[PDB]
Amino acid sequence: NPYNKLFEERIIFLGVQVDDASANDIMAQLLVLESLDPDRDITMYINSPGGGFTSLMAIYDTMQYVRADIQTVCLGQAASAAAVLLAAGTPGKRMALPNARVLIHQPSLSGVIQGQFSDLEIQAAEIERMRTLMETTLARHTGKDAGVIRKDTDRDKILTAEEAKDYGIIDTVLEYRKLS
Amino acid sequence: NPYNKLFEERIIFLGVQVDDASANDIMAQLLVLESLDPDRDITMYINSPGGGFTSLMAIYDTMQYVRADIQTVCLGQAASAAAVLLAAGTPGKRMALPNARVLIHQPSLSGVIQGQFSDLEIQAAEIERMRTLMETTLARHTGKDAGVIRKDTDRDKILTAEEAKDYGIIDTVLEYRKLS
Amino acid sequence: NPYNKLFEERIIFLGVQVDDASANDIMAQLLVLESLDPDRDITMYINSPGGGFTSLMAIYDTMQYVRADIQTVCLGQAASAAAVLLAAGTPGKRMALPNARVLIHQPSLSGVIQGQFSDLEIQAAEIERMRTLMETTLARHTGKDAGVIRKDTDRDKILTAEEAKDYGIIDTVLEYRKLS
Amino acid sequence: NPYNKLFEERIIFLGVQVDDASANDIMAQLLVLESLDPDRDITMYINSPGGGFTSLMAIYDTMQYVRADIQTVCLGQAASAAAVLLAAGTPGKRMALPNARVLIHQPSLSGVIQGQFSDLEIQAAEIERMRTLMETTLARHTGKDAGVIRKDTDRDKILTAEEAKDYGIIDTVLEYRKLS
Amino acid sequence: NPYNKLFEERIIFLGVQVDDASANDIMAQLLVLESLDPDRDITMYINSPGGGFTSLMAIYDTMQYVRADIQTVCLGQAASAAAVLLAAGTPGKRMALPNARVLIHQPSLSGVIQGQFSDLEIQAAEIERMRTLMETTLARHTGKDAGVIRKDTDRDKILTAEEAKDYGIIDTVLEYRKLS
Amino acid sequence: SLTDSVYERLLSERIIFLGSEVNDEIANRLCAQILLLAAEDASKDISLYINSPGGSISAGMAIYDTMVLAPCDIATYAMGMAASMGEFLLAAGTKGKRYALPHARILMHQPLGGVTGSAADIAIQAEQFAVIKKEMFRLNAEFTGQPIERIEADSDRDRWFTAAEALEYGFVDHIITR
Amino acid sequence: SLTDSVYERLLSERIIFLGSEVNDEIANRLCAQILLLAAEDASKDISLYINSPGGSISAGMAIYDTMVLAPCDIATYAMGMAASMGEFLLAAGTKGKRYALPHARILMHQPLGGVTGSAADIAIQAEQFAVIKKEMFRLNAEFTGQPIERIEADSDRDRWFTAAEALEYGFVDHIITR
Amino acid sequence: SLTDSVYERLLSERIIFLGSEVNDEIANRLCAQILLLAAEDASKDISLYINSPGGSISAGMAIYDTMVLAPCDIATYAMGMAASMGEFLLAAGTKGKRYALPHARILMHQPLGGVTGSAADIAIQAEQFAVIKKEMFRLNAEFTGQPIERIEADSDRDRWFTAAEALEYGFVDHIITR
Amino acid sequence: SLTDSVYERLLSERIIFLGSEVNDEIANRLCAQILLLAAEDASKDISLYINSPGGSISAGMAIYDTMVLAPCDIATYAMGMAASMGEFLLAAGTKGKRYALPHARILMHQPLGGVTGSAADIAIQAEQFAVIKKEMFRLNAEFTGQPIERIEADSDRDRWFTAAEALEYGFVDHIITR
Ligand SMILES: CC(C)C[C@H](NC(=O)[C@H](Cc1ccccc1)NC(=O)c1cnccn1)B(O)O
Ligand SMILES: CC(C)C[C@H](NC(=O)[C@H](Cc1ccccc1)NC(=O)c1cnccn1)B(O)O
Ligand SMILES: CC(C)C[C@H](NC(=O)[C@H](Cc1ccccc1)NC(=O)c1cnccn1)B(O)O
Ligand SMILES: CC(C)C[C@H](NC(=O)[C@H](Cc1ccccc1)NC(=O)c1cnccn1)B(O)O
Ligand SMILES: CC(C)C[C@H](NC(=O)[C@H](Cc1ccccc1)NC(=O)c1cnccn1)B(O)O
Ligand SMILES: CC(C)C[C@H](NC(=O)[C@H](Cc1ccccc1)NC(=O)c1cnccn1)B(O)O
Ligand SMILES: CC(C)C[C@H](NC(=O)[C@H](Cc1ccccc1)NC(=O)c1cnccn1)B(O)O
Ligand SMILES: CC(C)C[C@H](NC(=O)[C@H](Cc1ccccc1)NC(=O)c1cnccn1)B(O)O
Ligand SMILES: CC(C)C[C@H](NC(=O)[C@H](Cc1ccccc1)NC(=O)c1cnccn1)B(O)O
Repeated sequence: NPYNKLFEERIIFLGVQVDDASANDIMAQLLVLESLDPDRDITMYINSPGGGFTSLMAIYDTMQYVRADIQTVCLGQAASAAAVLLAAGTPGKRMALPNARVLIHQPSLSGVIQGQFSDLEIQAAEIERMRTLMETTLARHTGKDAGVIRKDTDRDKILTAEEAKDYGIIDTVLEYRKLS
Repeated sequence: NPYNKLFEERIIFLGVQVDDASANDIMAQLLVLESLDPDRDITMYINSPGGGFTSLMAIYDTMQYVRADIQTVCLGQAASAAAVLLAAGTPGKRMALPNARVLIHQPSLSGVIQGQFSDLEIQAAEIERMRTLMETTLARHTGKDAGVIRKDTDRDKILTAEEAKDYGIIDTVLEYRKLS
Repeated sequence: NPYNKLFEERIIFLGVQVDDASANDIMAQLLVLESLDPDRDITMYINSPGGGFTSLMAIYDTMQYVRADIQTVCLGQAASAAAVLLAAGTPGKRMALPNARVLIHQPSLSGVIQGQFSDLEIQAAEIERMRTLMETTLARHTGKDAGVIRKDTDRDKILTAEEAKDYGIIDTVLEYRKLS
Repeated sequence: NPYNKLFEERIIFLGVQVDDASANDIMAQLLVLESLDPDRDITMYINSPGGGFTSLMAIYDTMQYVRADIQTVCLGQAASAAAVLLAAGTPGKRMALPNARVLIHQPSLSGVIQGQFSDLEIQAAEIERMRTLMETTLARHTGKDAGVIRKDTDRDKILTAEEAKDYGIIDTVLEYRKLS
Repeated sequence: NPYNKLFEERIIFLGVQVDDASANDIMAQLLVLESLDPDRDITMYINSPGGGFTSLMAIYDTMQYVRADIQTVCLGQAASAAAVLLAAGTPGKRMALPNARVLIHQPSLSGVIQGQFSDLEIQAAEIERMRTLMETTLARHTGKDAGVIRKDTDRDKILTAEEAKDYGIIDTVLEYRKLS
Repeated sequence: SLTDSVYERLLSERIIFLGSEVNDEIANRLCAQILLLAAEDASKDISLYINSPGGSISAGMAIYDTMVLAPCDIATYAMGMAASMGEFLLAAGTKGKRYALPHARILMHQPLGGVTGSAADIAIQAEQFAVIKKEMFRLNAEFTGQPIERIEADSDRDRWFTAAEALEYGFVDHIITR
Repeated sequence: SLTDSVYERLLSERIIFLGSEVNDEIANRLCAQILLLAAEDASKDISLYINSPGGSISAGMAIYDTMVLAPCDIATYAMGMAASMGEFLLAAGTKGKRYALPHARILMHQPLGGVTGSAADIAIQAEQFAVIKKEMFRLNAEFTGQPIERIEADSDRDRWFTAAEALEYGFVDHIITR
Repeated sequence: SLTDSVYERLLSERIIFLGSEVNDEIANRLCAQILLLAAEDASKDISLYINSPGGSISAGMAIYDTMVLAPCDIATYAMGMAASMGEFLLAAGTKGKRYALPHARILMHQPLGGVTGSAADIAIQAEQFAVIKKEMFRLNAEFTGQPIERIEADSDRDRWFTAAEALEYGFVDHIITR
Repeated sequence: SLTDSVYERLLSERIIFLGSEVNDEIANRLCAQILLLAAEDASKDISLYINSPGGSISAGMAIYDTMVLAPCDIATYAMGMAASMGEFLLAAGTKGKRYALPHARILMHQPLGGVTGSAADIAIQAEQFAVIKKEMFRLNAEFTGQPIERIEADSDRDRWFTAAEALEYGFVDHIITR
C-alpha cells in the first residue's frame, strides 16, 4: 500500500471530501505521527473539495494541536474546508503545486434545514459564526484582515497556486524538482 | 492502522454518529482498556454529531463504569449525545480544542413515531424522561441546575470551546502544544 | 479487535437488533465459551432494541442451555426481545448500568402479514402463543405472575435500571466502579 | 497481485476515471516510487476516459513534480484529462500502442451547476480558466500553440496513436515487440 | 485461489465483460507474465460477451505488444470485443473448444449519446473509425478482406467453433483431451 | 366520458354494474345508484351486472345492505366473473332473480385480510376476522340455501364455479339462455 | 363524471355520503353539502350515509360541528363500515335518527396519531393528544349515552360492533329492516 | 365535479372555504373569490369557513390583504382546524364576526421555514424570518387584542386552543351555538 | 373547474392573476389574457394581481412585453408575494398603477440559472447571463426610478421588501388602504 508507505514517511493525504469519517482518519494519522516523532514534519498532501465545517475545524485544531509541523501541499484543488486546511499548515511550510487551484468561499448549508424560525435563527447565527470563524481562521493564516476575507469569500474565489501565494494561503508555489 | 495504534496508547475515537453500532465499538474499546490497565487514563477524542439516546447512555454508563478515567477531548463538534459524552468525562479531564463547537439540545424523535394515543403518551413520557435524564446527566457534569439545562437545551445551544468551558461541559480549552 | 479480546475474557455483546444473524452469532459465542470452560461466567452486555421472537427464544434457550452462568448487563437499552434476554440471565447475575432503559412490551408483527382468515387465525394464535410464551418467560425470571406481565406489557413499559430491578428484570443496578 | 508486481517494477496504471480517489492513488504511487528511486523511470500505463480537471492537475503536477521521469504509454484510450496526462509524460518517453485512441476536448461541467448569475459568472470564468490552463498545458507538451489547442479541442478531436504522435501528445507509437 | 494458480501457469481469464476495469486486469496480467518469462506462451481463456472498444484495443495492443505468444482459447462465448481478442491471439495458437460460440458484429453505442449535430458528427465518425479499425483488426487476424468483415459484421454473425475456424478467428477447434 | 355516459343510460334503464374490485369508492357509487333507483321507482327491478374479482367485505356489505333495504328487487347478473365479494353480491340478489350468464365464473372463498400491530391488536383482528368469516358464511348459507358447514368447508380455499355449478350450489337461480 | 352525477342527484334528495377516509378534502366537501342543504331547507332531514374507515379528528370535528349547527336533523346511516371518525360521525347524528344497516360494522377506538420533533414539541403533542382523546371520548359518551370510563376502556384498542352491538352500545338508534 | 359545484353554490351564498393547506394555488383561488364577491355586492358579508392546517405566510398574507381591502366584512369560521396560517386568517376576520365552531381547534405557532444556500443567503433569510415572525406576531397581536410579547411567548412552539380557549385568547369573537 | 370559473369571471372584470411560478405555461396564459383584454377594450385597465415566487426571465419578459405593448394600462397588484420575476412584473406595471397590498412581500434578486455543457457552451451562457442580468437590472432601474448600480448592488443576493419598503424603492406606486 502506497498510502501506508507514505504514512511511514510522515505523509498524509487529505484526498477526499472533508467529512467526519475523513476527519477522524486525518486526526488519527496526525496524532500517531505526533506520538511517533513530534519533531519531524508531517506532510499533508491536500486534494480535496472541502466539506463540513466541524470536520474542517476537527482537522484544523488537530493540525494546530500536534507538536509536529504540518507541511500542507495542495495538489489539484483545496476548495472550501480544504483551502482553510491548506492555509492551516505551518507558516513557511504551506505549498501548492503550480496548477493546483484554491477555492475559498463562505460556509453553506447543504440542502435545506427545515424548522421553526427560532430554530432557524439559531442555525443562521451558527452559520454566521461558522462564517466568522472561517474568516478569522483565514485571517491569522493568510495575514489578511478578516473583513478582507469576508469580501473575498463572499462568493467563490478560485485562486491559482501563485494567487494563493499572494493571498497568503500557501507560502511557496512548489517548484517541479524533476531531474530531467 | 492509526486507529489501532492510538488504541494501544489508550485513545478512543467517538468519531461517528452515536448509534448502537458506534456505542458497541466504544464500549468494547472502553472495557478492553479497563481490562488492560484500570489506572491509566482513557482518552476519548470526540468528533460526533450525537445520535440515539440509548446509545448515548450506553456509552455514558460505560464511561462512568470503567475504572479508568475518561479524558474527553472535543475535536470539531460534540453535538447532542456527543456533547453529553463530552461532559461525561472525568472532571478536570474534559477538554475541547479551541475551535470545536459544542451543541446541546433537548432529545428528539427522528421521523414520526405512529401509533395510538395511548402508545404515543408512553413515547412522549419516554422522550420527556429522556429529556429529564439528559438534563440531570448534564446537571451533575456541568455543575448547573437541571432547570438551567432545560432552559438552555430548549433549542440548539451551540457553544464554542470557551463557552463550553464556562458552561461546564469541558474543563479546559485545550491549548495548542505545537513546538513552533 | 476489542470484540475478540472481550470474547477471550468471556464477554459477549448483544449489541444489535435480535434477528437470526445476530442470534446465530450469540449462540455460537455461547456454545464456544461453554466448550472452553463451563464453570466460568459468561458476561452478556446487552445494548439492543430487541427483535424477532424466534431469534429471541434461540438466544434465550441457548443462554439457559449452556452450563456457564450468563451475566446479563444492560447498557443503554434492552427493549423487547432484549429485555427478555436481559431477564434471561442467571439469577443474581442480571445487571443494568444505572441509565440503561428496559422496554418490555407484547410481541408484534412487523408490517402486515397477508393471507386468508384461516391462515390469519393461525398467525394470530401464534402471536398470542408468542405473547403467552414471552409473559411466561418473563414470569419465571422476574418473579411476577404472567398475568401481571400481561397487564404491564400491554403497551410499552419502559423501566429505568432501578425500575427494572424492582420489576425483577435485573438483580442489581450495577454501580459505577470508577476509582476517582 | 499483478498491480503490486508492476508497481515494484515502477509501473503505474491510470486505468480508471480520473477522479480524486484515482488521483490520490496515482500521486501516492508516484511519490513512493520517487522515494524508492528518483533516477529510474516511472511507467504510467494510461487506459482512462479522463475525468475531473482538479484530479487531472493533481496527477499532472505530481507527474511533473517527482524527480523520476514519467513514461506515459496510452493503451486503448487517453481521453480528456487522460490525454493531457498522456501528454504530461517526460518528452521522448510518451508512448501509445498503435490502436490506442487519444481524445482531446475542452473542459466541461458534468450536469448543471445551479446558482445566481454572479456565482455562475465565477463558475464560467473558472471553466474558462480550466479551458485556458488545459490548452496551455497541452501547448507546452505537444509543442503547438495554445490557440491551436483551442481550435482543435473546441469539440472532440479523437486522434489515433499515429495522429497523437503528429499532434505531439505522444512521442513514439510504441511498436509491438512480440518475438514471433 | 484457482485464478492465481493458473496465473502462475501463465493462464489468464478474459472471463467478464470487456470494460476498463477488466482491461486493466488483463494488461497487468499480460505485462507481469511478459516480465516473468517473455518466451513461454501466455494462455488467454476467453469467456466474454465483449464490451467497450477502447478496452478492446487496450487488451488487443497489450496482447500484441508483449513478447510472449498469446494462446487464445474460447470457452463458451467470444462475442463482440471478445471475438476480436480471440482472433488477436498468436497465429496457430488461437483455439476454441467445440461448443464455444463466436459472435462478430459491428461496434455500437450503448444507450444514446446526446449532443449537438457537430458533436454527433464526430461521435459518428469515431464509431465509423471504430468500425473500420475493428474490421481492419479482424482482417489481419482472420486473413479475410476488411470489406468481407464489413459485410459479415453488418449484423450479428454468430459462429460455432468450426465456423470460427473456417472464418479465421481461431486456428484449431480444440479437441477434448479427456483420457477416458 | 363515453364510458360514464353508457353507464348513465343503463342507469336510466335501472341497470347498474359491479364491474371492478369492490372497494369503498365504487361501493358508495353502487349504493348511491341503488338509492337513486329506489327513489325513482320502488317497484321496477334493479339489474346489477357483476363482473367483479371481489374486494372489501364492508364495501360489499354496504352494497348488500343497500340491495336488501331497497324496496325494489335487485336482479343480479354474473357476467364473466363473480369472485369473492362479487360472488357474495351475486348471491345476495333477490331469490328467483339471481342470474348467471352461461360462461361467467363464480369464485367463493373465505375472506382475505391482514394482521398487523401488537399481539393484542392482532387478537382483536382475529376475533373480528372470526366474526366477519362467520357472517360471510352465514349469509352465503342464507343465499345458497346450503348449510354453513358446507359453506365453511367449500370456502376454505378458492372454490370455482361455472354457471351450471353456481346454479346447483345456489349462488344463482337461473342461467340466461336467450 | 357519473359518480359525481349520482351523488349530485342524491344531494338533491338530501342524501350525502361519508364514503371514504375522512380527510380535510371530503370533510370540507361534506361540510359544504350540509351548509348547502341547510340553506335550501332548514326543516327536511339530511341523510348522511357513512361507509368510512375513519380519518382525521379535526376533519371529522369539522363535519360534527357542521352536523350539529345545521338547523335540520342529520340522519346518519352506517353503511358497511363506520370506523374511527366515521363511527364518531355516525354516533354524532340526531338522536332517534342514527341508523345502522344490518351488516354494517362499527369500529370504535382511541385516536391514532404521531409524535415528532423535539421533546418539548412532543410534550405539547401529548397534552393535545390527551385533550383530543378526552373530547373524542366525552362526545362518544354523549352520543352513546354511556360513561366516559366505559368509552375509554372500550376504545383502548379496536372495538368492533355489529349493527346489533352498535344498537345496544348507543352508536345508532335503529337498525333498518325494510 | 360535484365538489366544485357545491363550493360554487355556496360561493353564490357568499360562503368560501379555506379548506386545505394554504399554498399559493388556493390562496389565489380564495383571493379571487373575495374579489368576485366584493364585486357582486360590497355590503353583504363573506363567510370564510376555515378547515386549514396552515401553510405559506405570503399565501396567507395574500388572503389577509384581500380580506381587509374587501369593502365587505369577512366573517371567519373555525371549522375543525384553524392552524398556523389558517389560525391567522381566522383571527384576520372582521371583529365581531370571527366565529369558532365549538369543537374546532386553533393552533398558533411561530412560522416554519427553511434555510439553504450560502451563509450570506441564510443571513438574509434570517433577517427576513425575523421580519416575517415580527409581522406575524404583530398582526396576531392586533387580531387577538393581546401584547406581541404574549404572542411571541405563546407561539414559540405549538399552542393549541379549543373554541373556548380561542375565544378568551382573541382569535374568535363568538362560538356558534345554534 | 370552479377555480377556472372564478378566474374567468374576474377575466370578465379585467382582473388577471400571476398566481404561481412564472414558467412558460402560465406566461403564455397571461400573455393571451392581456391580448384578449386589449382586444375587448383598449382603454380599460387590466388588473394583474401577482402572488408569484418568481420564475423564468423570458417567460416574464414575454409577460412584460405583452404588458407594455398592450394599449391599455396594466395595473399591477403585489398580493402576498412578488418575488424575482413576479417582482419584475409588479414593477413592470403602468406608473401610478403599481400597487402593493400592505402585507405583500417583494423580493428582488439577480437572476438564477445554470451552467452546463462544454466550456465554450458555458462561456456563451455566461455572456448571455451577463446580458440577461444587465437587462433585468436596467429594466428594474427603469421601473423603480433608481440607478442600475443600486439595482445591481441590491439584487446581488435576496433583498426583501415590505409594501412600504417597495413603495420607497419604486416597485409600486401606492399601498392599497381601503
Ligand atoms: C467554506 C468552508 C468553511 C466549508 C464549506 N462548506 C461548509 O461550510 C459546510 C458545508 C457542508 C458540508 C457537508 C455537509 C453539510 C454542509 N457547512 C457545514 O458543515 C455546516 C454545518 N452545520 C451548520 C452549518 N454549516 B465547503 O465544504 O464548501
Ligand atoms: C439530545 C441528545 C440527548 C441526543 C439527541 N437526540 C436524541 O435524543 C435521539 C435522536 C435520535 C437518534 C437516532 C434515532 C432516533 C432518534 N433520540 C433518541 O434516540 C430516542 C429514542 N427513543 C425514543 C426517543 N428518543 B442528538 O442525537 O441530536
Ligand atoms: C416483545 C418481544 C418478545 C419481541 C418484540 N417483537 C416481536 O415479538 C417480534 C417483532 C418482529 C421482529 C422482526 C421481524 C418481525 C417481527 N415478532 C416476531 O418476531 C414474530 C415472528 N413471527 C410471528 C410473530 N411475531 B421486540 O422486537 O419489539
Ligand atoms: C477536458 C479535460 C481537461 C477534462 C474533461 N472534463 C473536465 O474538464 C471536467 C469534467 C468533470 C469530471 C468529473 C466531474 C465533473 C466534471 N471538469 C471538471 O472537473 C470541472 C470541475 N470544476 C469546474 C469545472 N470543471 B474530461 O473528463 O472529459
Ligand atoms: C464490436 C466490438 C468491437 C465491440 C462491441 N461493442 C462496441 O464496439 C462498444 C460497445 C460499448 C460497450 C461499453 C460501453 C459503451 C459501448 N462500443 C464502444 O465501446 C464505443 C465507445 N465509444 C464510442 C463508440 N463506441 B461489443 O461490446 O458488443
Ligand atoms: C369477500 C371475501 C369472502 C373474499 C375476499 N374479500 C376479502 O376478504 C377482503 C379483501 C380485501 C379488499 C380490500 C382491502 C383489503 C382486503 N377483505 C377485507 O375487506 C377485510 C379483511 N379483513 C378484515 C376486514 N375486511 B375477495 O375480495 O377476494
Ligand atoms: C377518530 C379517532 C378516534 C380514530 C382515528 N382517527 C385519528 O385518530 C386520526 C387518524 C389520522 C387521520 C389523518 C391523518 C393523521 C391521522 N388522527 C388524527 O387526525 C390526529 C392525530 N393526532 C393529532 C390530531 N389529529 B380513525 O381515523 O381510525
Ligand atoms: C403561519 C405561520 C405562523 C405558521 C406556519 N406557516 C409557515 O411558517 C409557512 C409554512 C410553509 C408553507 C409552505 C411552504 C413553506 C413553508 N412558512 C412559509 O411559508 C415561509 C417560511 N419561510 C419564509 C417565508 N415563508 B403554518 O403553515 O404551520
Ligand atoms: C427574475 C430573476 C431576476 C430572478 C429569478 N428568475 C430567474 O433568474 C430564472 C429562474 C428559472 C426559472 C425557470 C427555469 C429556470 C430558471 N432563470 C431563468 O429563467 C434563466 C436562467 N438563465 C438563463 C435564462 N433564464 B426568480 O425566478 O427567482
